[PDB]
Amino acid sequence: ANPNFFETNKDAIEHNKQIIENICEVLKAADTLLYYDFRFNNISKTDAK
Amino acid sequence: FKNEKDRLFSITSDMTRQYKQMQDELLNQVNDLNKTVIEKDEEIKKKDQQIQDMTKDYEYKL
Amino acid sequence: FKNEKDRLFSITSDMTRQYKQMQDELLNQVNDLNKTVIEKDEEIKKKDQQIQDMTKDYEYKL
Repeated sequence: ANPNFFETNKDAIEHNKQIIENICEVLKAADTLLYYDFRFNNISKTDAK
Repeated sequence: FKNEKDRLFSITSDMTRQYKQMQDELLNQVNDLNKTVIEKDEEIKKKDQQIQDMTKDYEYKL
Repeated sequence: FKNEKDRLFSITSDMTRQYKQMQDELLNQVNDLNKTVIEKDEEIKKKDQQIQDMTKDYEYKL
């Protein structure tokens, strides 16, 4: 539908991937935080996996 | 809406360029027919001239 | 969105019809030059026959 939509969409997607990677690192190193709530939020399938 | 905007904008720009180039393309048959018309009207005037000259000279002999 | 879409579709349709019309003039110029060639050949034959006939009458009178 939009062939070039991937080219320009660089900052938002890279920023979101950075956010998810930081989430992974925090959850890995989190030795105390074990209660979380993400209901009613916009969480992508790729982020879910 | 944004997706449809992108796709329709691309299609419109591409088809507009297509039309521009194609109309730039077609200029040959018109020019050839124009040259034919010009030379053949030259013939038309030449034959009118011959008609008038024949009339004049034949009338003078008359 | 609907206002922008109506304006966009109307403008694209107008441009499509306008370029189709320009192509129409481009083809009809060839058609009209062919028609001019046809009319000029008809006039060429008319004036050739006129030359022949007036020459015949003039020679008969001489």
